[PDB]
Order: sequence, then C-alpha cells, then structure tokens
Amino acid sequence: SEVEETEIFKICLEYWNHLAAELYRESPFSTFDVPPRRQLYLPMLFKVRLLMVSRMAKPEEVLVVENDQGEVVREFMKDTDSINLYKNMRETLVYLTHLDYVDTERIMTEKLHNQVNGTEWSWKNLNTLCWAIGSISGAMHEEDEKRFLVTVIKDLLGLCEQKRGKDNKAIIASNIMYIVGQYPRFLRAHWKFLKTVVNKLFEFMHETHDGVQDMACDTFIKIAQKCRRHFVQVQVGEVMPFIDEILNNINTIICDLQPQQVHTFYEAVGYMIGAQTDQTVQEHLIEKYMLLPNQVWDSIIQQATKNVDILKDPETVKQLGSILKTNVRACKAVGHPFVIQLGRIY
Amino acid sequence: GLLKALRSDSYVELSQYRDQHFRGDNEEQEKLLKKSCTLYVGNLSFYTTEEQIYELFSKSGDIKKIIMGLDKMKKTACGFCFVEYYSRADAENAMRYINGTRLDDRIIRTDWDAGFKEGRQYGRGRSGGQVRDEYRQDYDAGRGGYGKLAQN
Amino acid sequence: NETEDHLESLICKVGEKSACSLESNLEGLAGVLEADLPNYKSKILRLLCTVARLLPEKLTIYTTLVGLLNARNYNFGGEFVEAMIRQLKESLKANNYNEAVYLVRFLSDLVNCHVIAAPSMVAMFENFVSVTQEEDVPQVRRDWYVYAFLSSLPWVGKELYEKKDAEMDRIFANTESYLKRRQKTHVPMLQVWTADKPHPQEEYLDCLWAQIQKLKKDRWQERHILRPYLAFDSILCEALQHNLPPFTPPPHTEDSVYPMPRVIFRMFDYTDDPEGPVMPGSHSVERFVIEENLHCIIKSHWKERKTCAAQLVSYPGKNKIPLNYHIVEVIFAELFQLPAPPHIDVMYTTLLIELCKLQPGSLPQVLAQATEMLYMRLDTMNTTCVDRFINWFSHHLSNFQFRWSWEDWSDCLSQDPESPKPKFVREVLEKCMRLSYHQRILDIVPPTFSALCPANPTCIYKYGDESSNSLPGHSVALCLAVAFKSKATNDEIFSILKDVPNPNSFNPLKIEVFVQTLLHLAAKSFSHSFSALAKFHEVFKTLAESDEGKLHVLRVMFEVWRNHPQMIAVLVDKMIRTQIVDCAAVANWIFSSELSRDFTRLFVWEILHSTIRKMNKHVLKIQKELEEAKEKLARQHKRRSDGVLEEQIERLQEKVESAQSEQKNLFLVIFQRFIMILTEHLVRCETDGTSVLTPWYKNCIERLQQIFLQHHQIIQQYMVTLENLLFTAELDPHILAVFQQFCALQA
Amino acid sequence: KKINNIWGAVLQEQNQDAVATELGILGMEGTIDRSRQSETYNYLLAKKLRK
Ligand SMILES: *O[C@H]1[C@@H](O)[C@H](n2cnc3c(N)ncnc32)O[C@@H]1COP(=O)(O)OP(=O)(O)OP(=O)(O)OC[C@H]1O[C@@H](n2c[n+](C)c3c(=O)[nH]c(N)nc32)[C@H](O)[C@@H]1O
Repeated sequence: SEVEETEIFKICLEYWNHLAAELYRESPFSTFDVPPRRQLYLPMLFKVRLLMVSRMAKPEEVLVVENDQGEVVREFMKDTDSINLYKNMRETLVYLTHLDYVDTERIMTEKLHNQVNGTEWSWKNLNTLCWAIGSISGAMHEEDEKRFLVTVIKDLLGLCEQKRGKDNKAIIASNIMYIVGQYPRFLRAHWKFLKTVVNKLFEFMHETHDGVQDMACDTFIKIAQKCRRHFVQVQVGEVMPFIDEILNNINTIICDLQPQQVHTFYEAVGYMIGAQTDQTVQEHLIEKYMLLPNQVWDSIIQQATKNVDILKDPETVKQLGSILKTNVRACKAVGHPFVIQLGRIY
Repeated sequence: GLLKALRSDSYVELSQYRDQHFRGDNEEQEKLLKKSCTLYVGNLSFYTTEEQIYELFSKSGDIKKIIMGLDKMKKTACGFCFVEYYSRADAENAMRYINGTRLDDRIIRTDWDAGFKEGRQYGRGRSGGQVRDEYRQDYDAGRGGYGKLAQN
Repeated sequence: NETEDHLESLICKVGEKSACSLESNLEGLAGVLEADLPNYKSKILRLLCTVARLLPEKLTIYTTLVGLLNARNYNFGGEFVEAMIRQLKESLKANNYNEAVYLVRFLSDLVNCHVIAAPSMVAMFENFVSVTQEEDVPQVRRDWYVYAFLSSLPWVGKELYEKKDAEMDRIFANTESYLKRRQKTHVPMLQVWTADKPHPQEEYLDCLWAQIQKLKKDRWQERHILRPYLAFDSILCEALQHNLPPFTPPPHTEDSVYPMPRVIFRMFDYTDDPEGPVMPGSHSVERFVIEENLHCIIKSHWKERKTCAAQLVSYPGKNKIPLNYHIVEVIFAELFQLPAPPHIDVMYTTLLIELCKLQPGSLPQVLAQATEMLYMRLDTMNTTCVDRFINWFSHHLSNFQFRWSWEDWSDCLSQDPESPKPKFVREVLEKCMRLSYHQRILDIVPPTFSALCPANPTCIYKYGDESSNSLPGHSVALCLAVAFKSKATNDEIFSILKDVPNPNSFNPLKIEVFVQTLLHLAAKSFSHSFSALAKFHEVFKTLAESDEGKLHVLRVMFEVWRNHPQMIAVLVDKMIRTQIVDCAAVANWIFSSELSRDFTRLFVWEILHSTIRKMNKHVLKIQKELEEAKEKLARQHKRRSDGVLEEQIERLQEKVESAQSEQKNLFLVIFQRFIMILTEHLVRCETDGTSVLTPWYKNCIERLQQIFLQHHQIIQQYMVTLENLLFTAELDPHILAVFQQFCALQA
Repeated sequence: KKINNIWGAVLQEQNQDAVATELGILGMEGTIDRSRQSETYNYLLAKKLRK
C-alpha cells in the first residue's frame, strides 16, 4: 500500500474496503465483548487508518475547458477514476472510524501536531490531512464531532498565525474553509460561527491572490446549499435575517469578483432565497435579488428600442450574455418561484 | 535573599498602550502609570451599568470613583470606563484577578491609567465612540452592531 | 554580576519538567556548582538557603542536591548546615515560624541525604518537645514546637526510628502526654462545619498526631513523597555526615507572636471518586503531604493565576492520586479558612476558573460535585464561610452564563425561609442580580423558584401618590422637589425648609422630607446620588449635626431605598466618607428596631464590616502620617547638627489619640449592642421555654464570632476593657463562650 | 452517581465562541498584535480604509 502506483494502490484499497465493510457489517458499534473478526484484526486496523489518512485522494477534480464559443469555464468532473478513488478511500476511512473514533481522532491530532511543529510541514501534507479530516464528516456523534472540530480549527488558526508569507496563509485559510464547508451540521449548530465563516468568505471575495476568490465562492455556495434554511429565518441576536443583509450589500461584495464567480455567488444566494416558505416574502426577496441585473437589462432594452443597431455592439452582447447567465443560475437555484423574474423579461 | 521567579508580577506590568493625548513625554507617562491607582476597563457591553462595574470591582477593594465612558456626540455609554481605587494594592488586585474575566458575558480588559482628566471619558473615534468600534468589521450586538466605518 | 544571576537561574530551574530525567539534571547542576564553588561559594550557600526557605514544595529536590555537593565537599556541607542553623535562629527571632518549619523540614530531609547525623536531629527534636515542659508560656508556643517536630516526620521518621528507637519512643511519649492535656477551646470558633458527619473538622494537631500514629503502624512507610536521593544511594553512602550544634530554642519574650491554631478542612473521601485512583484517607500522611505541597504551590504563585494553575495541575507525586479532587479541596480549604483566607477571596474564584479552563474534561464536573456537596452541608456551615460560599458561587455563575441545575435544590422550596438552604439560595440570587439585572435572574431560575428571587430595586417615595396629601410636609416636599429641579442652591433649600413645622435643633420631619426628596430625585444612578450628596453637603451637615440627626438620616435613607441593598451600602459608605454620619451612628442603626427584619441579611453585615474597615484604614493612615513626620523631623535634626514642627507633631499625636478613641468606641458599641440583643433573646427563650438554638440566634452568635475573628489583632488591644466591662463572668455563658474562644485563639 | 456537566457544556460553548472570535480576525496580509486581548481589532485594515 506504500507503493506510489495508482493501480497497485487501487487493488490494495479494494481489499481494504472489503475488509472494512465486512468488519462494519459484523458489528457497526464502536469499542460488550469485541466481535471475533474485529478482535483478530485489531492489531493492524490502526495501521489501515494511518494509511487512509496519509494518502487521502483529492476530493474533487476541477478542469478549465474552452467552450464552443471560446468561453473559458471551470467545470467539476462527476464520476472519474480519481473521484472513485477518493470515494473508496472515504468509505474505508468512514468504516474504520465507525469501528472506533478515538483512534482516528488520535491519528488526525498527531498529523496536525506534526504540521504545527514543522517536522512534517508542507502544502501537500496539509492538504491531504484536511481532505482526510473532511472525508469523515458525519462518521462520529455530534458532540464528539463538535469537540474534535473545535480543536482542529483552533490548531489550524494558530498555525496560520504562526506561519509567514502570503502563500502559506492562503493555503492554510483555504484548508480551514474547506474543512468548515465539509461540516454543515457544525455550522448549523452554532450561528455565530456560521456568520463569521460567511463574513470571512465575503472578505476573501475581495482577495486578489490567485485561487482565493474561487475557493471563497465554492465554499460559499456549499454552505448556502447545506445551510440554506439558516439565512432566511431570524437568528437570535439578529434584527433581520442574514439574506436581507447580504442582498443590501450585494453590490459591495461582488465588486471584485469575476463574472463566473459572480454567477456562482448569485446561484448561492438563490439557494438561500429558495428556502423561504412564505410566498409574499419570497417574491419580495426575488424582486430585490435580481435588481442589479435587471437595471442593466432595462437599460439595454431601452437602448435597443431607441436604436436596434445597439444590439450589434459587442459590449452590449457581452452584457446580455452575462445577464442571461446570471438569470440561468438564479433560476436553477430558486426553481419554480423564479417564474416572476422570467415573466418580467420573457 | 529573594528569588526572581517568585517575584514575577506579569499581570501588573505596563501594557503597550500609551495615551497619545497625554501632555508629557513617555518617561513621565510611565512614571505616572507605575504609581497610579486608576484602571481603564474596556470591552464592556453598551448596556453595562455603573452598578455592575461597582459590584464586580469592589471584590478587589474599596472603589473611590467610577467614570463611565460616553459617546462624544451622543453622550451615551460606549463600552469603557475608569475605576479609581483608594490604594494601589486594590488596583493591583483588580489587574491580577478581575482582568480577563466576564462581565455581562464579555471578557473585559483592564489596563493601568496615568490618571483621569476632564474629557477623557469620551470616545476618540470620529463617530464619537471608541476608535475600535469604528475600526472593527465584525458584528457585536452588545456594542451596537457593525463598525461605524462599515455600517452593514 | 551576570554569573550570580546565571547561578540563581540554574538553581531555580532544577525540578521543573524537562527532557532529561531529574537525576541527570541534579547531577549536572551539582557538578556545575562544584566547578564554580571556589569563587561563588558564599553566593551558592545563600541561594541554597533561600530556596530551602522559599520553595518547600521542592524540598526533596534540593536536599538531595546538597547531599551531592556534600559528597564532593565536606566543608561545604558543614558550612551549609551552619548557615541553615543561623537562618533558623534568625527566623525564630523574627517570628517567621512558617519559614522556620520549612527550614526544620529541610534539615530533617538532609538527615536522609547523609548530610546530618541522626543523633543530632534526635537531640534537636528532644529540645523541641521539651519546649512543651516550660511553664507560664502560651499554649501556641508549645503547639508550634510540637507541630514542627511532627510535621517533619513524614520525611525523616524512618531514619530517626531505625537509628534511635528508645530516644524516639521517649519523645513520642512526651508529645502524647502533652497533647492529652491540651486546651481545645478555640476549636468551635474555627470549625467550618459543626456536624461530625460525614467529615469531622478536626484540630490540626490531633489530625497530625493521628496521621503520624498511622505512619508508625505502617513501619514508617509512606507511598507519596518523592525521594530522588534514593537513586544516588551509592554516592550518598560514602558521604560523611555532620553534627548539628546543640539547638536552644529562643526563650518566650513579651514581643513574641506565634501562629494561630488551625482546624483541618475535610469534605472529600474516596467514595467521591470511585473510578479514579483511590484517594488517601483523612488520617493518612499522604493526605497531609499532598495538602501541604498544594498550599505551598498556591503560596508561591498566588500573583500569577495561570502559572499557579499550571503548577497545580502538573503537581508530581510518587503514585497516582485523584489530583482534581485534592486541588478543589485545597482551594476551598483556603477560601473557607478561619479567621481569614491566606489571600484575597477573588483570587480563588479566578484560579478556579483558570483550572476549569486548563482541564475542561474533568475539573468542571468535580467543581459541580463539590458545589452540590457544599450546598447539602449548609445546615451546620459557619456564617462567615456561608458568606464566602455565596460570594464565590455568585461570581462563578456570573462567569458561566448563570447556568446551574436549580432543580436539584428544589428541597429548599419546602423549607422555612430562614433555613440555611433557602436563605443561601436567596442570597445567591441577590448577588447574581447585583452582577446583572432583575429580569435575567427571574429568567434563569425555574418558575417554582420565583418566590426566592430578589425584589425589583425600585425607589420608594413618600410624596409621590395622590393619597399622601394629608402626610405632614407634603407641600414642603413638593416645594423642595421644585427647588431641586430648578437647581436651587443651599440658601434656597434652607429657606424652603424653614417652614417645616417642628413637632417640639433636630427636626425629624425636616430631615425626612429633605432626604426623601433628594434621594428620589437622584434615584437614576449611583453617580447621581453621589453628586447630590456632594452638592448639598452643607445642608446635610447643618441638619444632621447631632447623633439623633444622623440616626434619623440613616433611617430615612433606608426607608427610601429599602429594596436596593447595594444602593444602601454605597450611600452609607459615601456618607461616612464625607462625614454626614459617623461609624457609631451606623453601628447603632444596624441594631435599630427598623432593621430587625433585615438583621440576618448579608448586606447589613457587609455595611458594618465596611464601616469597621474604613475606621481601621483611617487610624492606620493617621499613624503612618505621624511616623513619617517624626522621621522627617529626626532627619532634619540630624542634618542640622522646629517649634512649628513640634506643634505639628503634637497636633498629629492628639489626632492619633482621637482616632484610636473613636475606633475603640466603635468596637465597644458594637459589642454592647450584640450583648444586649443576645441577652434579650436568651432571657425571652428561657421565660417562654423555647430552644435557644434558632436560625436568628445562630446568625447573631456567628456574626459576633465573625466580628471577633476579622479584627482580632485590633481587638487584642482592648482586652482589659472587654474583660472588665463588657464580657464579665456575670454574663450568660452563651455569650461569654465567644469571648473565651477568642481569648484562647492566641493563648 | 450522575455527572453534572452543566459548567462543562458552558465551557465548551465559550471555547467555541472564542474560536469563532479568533476566526473572525483571521487574515492573510500581515500579523496583528494581540497585546489588547479581548479588545483586539484590525487596526491595519482600518488604516488602509482611512487612507
Ligand atoms: O491608530 C489608532 C489605532 O488603530 C491604533 N492601534 C490600535 N490597536 C493598536 C495596537 N494594537 N498596536 C498599535 N496601535 C494600535 O492606535 C491608534 C489609537 O487607537 P486606540 O488607542 O484604540 O484609541 P484611543 O484609546 O486613542 O481612543 P478611545 O479608545 O476612543 O479613547 C477613549 C478613552 O479611553 C481611553 N483608553 C482607551 N484605551 C484602549 C485605553 C487603554 O488601552 N488604556 C488606557 N489607560 N486608556 C485607554 C482613551 O485614552 C480615552 O481615555
């Protein structure tokens, strides 16, 4: 399993997955008398856990593709060989954690300690450790998960403070955002942490360092999808729901984002909006939500009515394409209640 | 003889804060701080009454005076105060044991004060509150909300 | 002298957690000291003496070091023994008996390190126990010498008994004979609990004797003390021993002050931690050593709460113990120690918070268990300790979002309101409201506890309603309100008040209307009330210029602010400070029939103790000023080698005499009123055939005891007056018992 | 015997709040002094904005 070969590791991981699944099926409970087979295999289950944590595969694949018209687009691959590898590793590690979570937590804590003290410090090792931490989301009880995640986030913040340089800080911050975005239950439980995370993402959205804006938008859309219901209701200590706060300052949040990042932000906000059960409040939110695209749309329509030749101006066509992309993303996020917006421009 | 280790008093040492409006050099301000009986208390909720401060800080000794910090324009509480004791020992005890504890569920901070003067109870921020309040970007329900420079 | 600082740092560094083992660090330090010995010999001796005196917790770590040095240099060991004996003599001369016991323990341990011959130590302890045979000396002297003998046994007892068995048996017989005839009058005054179950609060010497007897039964074998020198048994066997010169204890002089007797705080037993390591028993030397070391650690790092907590959690022991329980018990023993805690009370609250933060997994749960145990044992708890418990618990809840399992205390709802449990709950809720607002306290507790919640701190005005039109002075009260609202000066207020009808130089109605109006109009905040008092200082002085005037001012102020005890306290303090009233007036008001219903409440005694503290501080300040003036005059006379200076000194001396007279009169008045009320209650109970022991009687007698305990040093000066005039043999035995216990405290 | 974890739960919540506060002042440009403890605020960003 230590060989740096993808196919050999895939065979070994197939065996490890089979073993973990069999042991879990025998008895899913954690550390009554230990099951016979688990008793036989106990001496090396921690070695398997260490292997899983030390060689975790990248959770997602991102590809830059040129469209038919020449548009450069970032796309997520759905079901490839590498994604399947990550899924198998995650399933194995989840089974092992279900067998006992103390050992997995100990291994993760040791890896994080070695990252902090500098003995095993590197971007690759930190990324692998954070992927391993994220993969086991939901495998442990809520209280143990909360304690473990609080400790991990505190240690990661300390590491970010201690490390010097823009690149190291960016890597550590991206890792923290990835970890918090992988534990929606944690954010749902604590409103202050969720609001702090979202405000940090908005702050990062103005960061021009390469990859920070994309990471912020991806984390924001992930949190919005998973914790949509917490942006429309009124939270303790708040005067208005967070959706109104975001919509009021939407112009200042996306002033630095690129058009694709703006489309992602609009999709996330639409996911948040779609959770509003009340019809009237939802309609008002939708109207307030498309205001910025609608202003440009109306200006372009009036210009065209005055003179259709404006539709031959390349800049007007780019603006129309951007507006329609925003509308498509908003429709995807919102769903049926988006009809009104469509009815406004159809 | 005495042991240096047993003499450690890190909790009553001068902080890095120096009042920029003090009419004197750094040496004079440090000299006044070294023998001061007054403590600046910060990170208070805007709804913290002077009675609660009295109750909390009377645990360290007898309180001589409490001067609540106020908005320069609005003249309302802006989350800080000054507590002057009768003796330096009580101020030292407050710095040792009241510093870093909770008042209205907020970790309050105590610092040595070179001495109260008229007009020092007003915030020095542009909006009339404390400079930190206008310079902070987080949300604080106990301190009004977002920073005055941000304001949502 | 960077070399001296480096040597001091090296000596103080040993014993702290480090990568290398303790033995390796000790050997390296001994080698370095030997290498640098010829030059900095005196500095090294002084540093070793200092650490022996000031770091008892590391006792065995340093004795071993000396032994190693003694192995390489006989002369150095002899000189160190001589220096230690000289330091012990100085400490005994200076009345520093705690440092003396630390030095005695250090020498006893040095006996184990083959630095001191056992016969010399046995002779020294024979002298220590012979001190008990003296005549016409106070029992505290004999008690301390016996305690210094016994408390060193955990370290050197095996060696002393295996070397000199007959001498040790003789010394033990003498000690037992002395202990059998000791006086135990001070015990009830110093007991946190008077209930024998589940943990008797035993006298410290009796507890030490029982522990030493248990150690003797167990072949002088103990399983807690760390003994690093054993690892150097080969090296220390070849070292030559020294003989202590015959030690003569200093004779008892008139100006000799001895430590007060103690009672051992005990609340935990092994059954309280069934899952962890077995807790040493109450009568085990391991418990004594653990508590002593933890107390010493707290004493060494009291200023730094974080360092103190780190030292407490990392406390090393030979065998695993339930360390969290021991730490909690030691902290609560210090907090509840009578007469007074070793340090300020808030320090203990902050230290407990730091410990909870450092060990969040286990320490908070142990603290909650300890709080529940303390609550369940409130029936016999001492009132002083109950007040400390209330203050700590309210301050702690203030730091933990006021979260508590109030339902577990539901029994307090079914008891008489004056019972210790409902009374404790009410006081805790009042103190919590003092740190918050009324609505928060109403919210946090269950609805079934609503009856025990504090009342709204709202002012009461006699001239606010319409039905008061018939009340005397109503028109004058309205005129005064208008005048105050219009910023009327002192002359206008006097002119307005001149129309008040006198019922008969002291007008009760005039004071009533003025005080009520002024307090009602300034009821917004404490600062407003202080400003109002300062502005109308002349009116207050002119009106309440007599004793009856001051009493009526206090009565009216209480009537206005009956529902805001904190306001009453601050107002009384400010009035005393600005001289509106005097300590005698406050003392008389405390015992007045108007405060009879609030007599047992905490704020009354808080006010009384604040007044006494203010009087003491005033006397101390005046004495310090006189001493400074005398020193300045002496310095001026010496430099020159005056009449105005002599007159100033005379005026200061008579001011000192007046302040002392006022302090003595205050204490005399307090004692007189206490005796009067207690005698009245006792006579009534005897006449009606009622049990003397009632909640009111318990509170009153324990408050008299608290008065004696808090200011025992000052009250000692008035011993002749108290014995001759107030606490006479004719007094009822119940009251006289408190005075007898106070006398026995230092006799 | 049951264990009373009320203060343990409160302390866990307070630790979570402290971690959230630490995350709030998280940055990627420079180091912010912690000499003011609970009164710490981003003064470098404030200076940048004021300019
Ligand atoms: O540039 C400003 C501020 O951003 C900068 N600053 C802020 N934080 C730091 C740190 N950590 N290191 C270096 N520089 C920093 O300093 C400039 C002034 O900011 P600040 O000192 O926070 O404001 P200031 O204290 O001058 O105004 P304000 O707080 O409104 O004063 C009102 C009143 O309170 C007294 N006071 C405030 N503070 C924070 C005090 C303190 O820490 N200690 C004492 N004794 N008094 C304090 C003010 O002096 C006034 O009396």
